Amino acid sequence: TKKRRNNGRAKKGRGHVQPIRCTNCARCVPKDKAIKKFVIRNIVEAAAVRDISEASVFDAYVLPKLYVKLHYCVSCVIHSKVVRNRSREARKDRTPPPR
Amino acid sequence: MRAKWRKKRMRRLKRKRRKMRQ
Amino acid sequence: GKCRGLRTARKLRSHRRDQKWHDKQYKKAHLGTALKANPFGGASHAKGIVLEKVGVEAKQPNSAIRKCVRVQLIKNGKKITAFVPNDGCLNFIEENDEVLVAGFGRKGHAVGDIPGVRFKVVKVANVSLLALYKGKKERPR
Amino acid sequence: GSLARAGKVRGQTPKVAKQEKKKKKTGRAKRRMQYNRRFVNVVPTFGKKKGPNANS
Amino acid sequence: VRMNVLADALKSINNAEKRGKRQVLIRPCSKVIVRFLTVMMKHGYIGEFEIIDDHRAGKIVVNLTGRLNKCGVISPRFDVQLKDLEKWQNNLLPSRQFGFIVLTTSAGIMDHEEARRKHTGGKILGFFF
Amino acid sequence: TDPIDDFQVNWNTKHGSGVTRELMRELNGG
RNA sequence: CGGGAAACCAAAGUCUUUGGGUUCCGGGGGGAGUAUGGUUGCAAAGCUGAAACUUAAAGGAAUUGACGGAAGGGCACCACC
RNA sequence: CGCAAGACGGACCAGAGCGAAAGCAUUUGCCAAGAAUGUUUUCAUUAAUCAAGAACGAAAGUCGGAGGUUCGAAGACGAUC
RNA sequence: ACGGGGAAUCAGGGUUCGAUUCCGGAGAGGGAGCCUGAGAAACGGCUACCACAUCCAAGGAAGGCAGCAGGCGCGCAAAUUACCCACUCCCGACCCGGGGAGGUAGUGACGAAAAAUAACAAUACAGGACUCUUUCGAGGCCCUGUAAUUGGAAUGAGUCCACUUUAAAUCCUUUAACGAGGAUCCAUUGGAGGGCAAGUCUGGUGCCAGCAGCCGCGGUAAUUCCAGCUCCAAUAGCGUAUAUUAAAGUUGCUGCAGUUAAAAAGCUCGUAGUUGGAUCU
Repeated sequence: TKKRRNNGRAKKGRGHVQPIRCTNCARCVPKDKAIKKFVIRNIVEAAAVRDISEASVFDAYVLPKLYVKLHYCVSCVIHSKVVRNRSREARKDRTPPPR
Repeated sequence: MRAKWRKKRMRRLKRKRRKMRQ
Repeated sequence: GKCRGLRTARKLRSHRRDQKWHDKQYKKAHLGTALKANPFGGASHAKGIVLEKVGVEAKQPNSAIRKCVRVQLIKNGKKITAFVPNDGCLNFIEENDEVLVAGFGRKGHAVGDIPGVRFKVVKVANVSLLALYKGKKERPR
Repeated sequence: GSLARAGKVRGQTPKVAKQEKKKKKTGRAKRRMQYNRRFVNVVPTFGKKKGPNANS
Repeated sequence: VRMNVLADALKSINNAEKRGKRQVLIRPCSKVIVRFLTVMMKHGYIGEFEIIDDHRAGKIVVNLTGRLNKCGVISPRFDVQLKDLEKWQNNLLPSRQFGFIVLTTSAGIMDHEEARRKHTGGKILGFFF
Repeated sequence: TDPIDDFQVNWNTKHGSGVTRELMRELNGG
């Protein structure tokens, strides 16, 4: 029985999608099927922000951020709890989490 | 048995059989 | 879909004739291989000589010992195991005598819990097993 | 696969003779008896649909 | 490709009647389509229709009285003899009280009752009830 | 012997088939 | 609308109210894509492709429960800390 | 700080596009092709599906010749079991 | 696989069968070659060879039942070594002779038709039937029947007579004489859990023996086995094994299906095939 209408991937109107490697296990997962997270995180953690700011040579330095694109296989994305299993009805909800 | 492995075993059987038959 | 044309009779006929060979009964009854493998050779009954008495164990869900006889047919010399139907009827059969054996009722298929047996004894020594069972006739001397 | 036991139960069953009874009618008379018992006799049926061989 | 324009016309009429519409646009038109529609309309099933004349192949707008249950084509157009007509009516018609098989005969396109009146067999075009 | 009670009790036993027949007799001409 | 066993499908609809045209193709489960013959290939193998025999089911969708070294939220000194 | 090799073409990259499918992503140039759209152009049934035949056809695999970074069947070790 | 006429269900469509009495063909153990004749490659004609096979005094001679009967053999599987040309026809030199063609027959359940095994009481009963006045009470008005107390009437199965029948005859038909009261002049075959009609009554057996087409029954309270009784299905007929048809819309032309149950070729060209737009009074 068909679990998903899109077969768990985002491929329409094409035959082949180039694979990528899961950031955790290095599994070969198609780019459309893979679960992608774009993490924009401060290089300095919030606990260390004040201590780094005081030791700054320049006043008003605004610390840089980290830009890392994360690719996940289904197994590692489920294990890491980035995605969870949902009900048959809530599976269809494509809206990203409001956070 | 997994169907792929059943096919592999059958193919090895056929390889031996064609080895013995000349 | 199927073809619907005034000149499609040959296509329909040939397709039906080719697809009939994918019918189990049709292939069995028209290939002729099941006929040569049939010990009776298309006959309803056959006469054989009792080689020995054998008891075959019933299939797993129920337990019993089925009183059969291994017979050799006279027409072709083939070896046959035939069920002796009623109780005590194995005592009416002696080794090395003629028996009339029929099918078991499923056209070459095993019947009931008896494994690999598709023949049954009808007459022994030219007197029916039912007459011997009911006492209407005695075994000839 | 021992054949020693064969007809054991038909051998050890007590032999009971058939009782002598009045002969039953045949042909049209048997059918007439059936018809009278099943459609002319209404007394046994009060509407509970009992079988002809109900011994309980 | 589009073969048997009569099949398309009858399928469009049937689909529009199922949807409960009052008018259906049929294209392309043809002489056989007009004759079939006329046979339908003489029996009160379909009502008036208008043939739009574009200079290549007409279109027909057919008013739809809600009286029609099914109109169908028979493909291929089997040649039907007057002795095989009853079998066709049993196969195709809901009852012997209503429903018509439209044949095309050398006496023209008409229903099976008229074809038996004129003592003509022909080729089966379709049916309507 | 209540035909309905027999059906409710042992419809799922060795006698379920015969008990069903006796139930159908009590209800209608079955 | 409609159809399906349902899951579901604007097609998998316009189907017992059954015919637009046409190709391929299935006939309970195994034996078995096996044996054999032919044919292609250097080879690996590819294509076409049985039968004897065996079996009362195999299977599809879904429903409740049970279970999960599956997730979420709670609880208990017959649990732990 | 450079130098040299092969491999690949991230982010942009999308339920986006193209191709008959397999498949296709760095710039630029050349070569031939293509769908759709527009058309008050031309031909005027030239069409649809297709036994036989034919072209293409992931990966792995085979035979030659280069190359051989990375990964890596086989294999060699090291590991809680 | 001799062909056809034709035969086995009726929804419509079909699927099977047709050795078999009518028509056509072929053959006479297998081949081959011939004579005669209008007509034969004839075999109840001939000549060879091949395979079998008969008598022999061992020199030789004679064979052809897939004609009627009968044997053996093969087998699951099939009849009497009978009577007759009276009928139907055929043949001849023929009104006259002949015909195992054909017709007629003591044990043919292939199959088909008709059709016995019984029809009518006082009686107690479980009853009921037109306003029943009473649960203690007219019930041959209408019907059913536990019946060790009844009664007459009817008749053919059978045995015999008369020779009707027929070519001498049997048979049906006909008439007579006997022929029915457990009318002993005695109906069987398969079933009783379901499918599927009809007992979780009794005894025995104790996963044994066996039953059971299928599901299942049997492991000491078996609705299923072995039996007794009772019950029901068809009935002089029932059961079983096979082939076959319908059921099978599970071969689908009518009329199936191909996402996940079995299934659309990896893809695209392409010849044959199939199908093909409007338009003429």
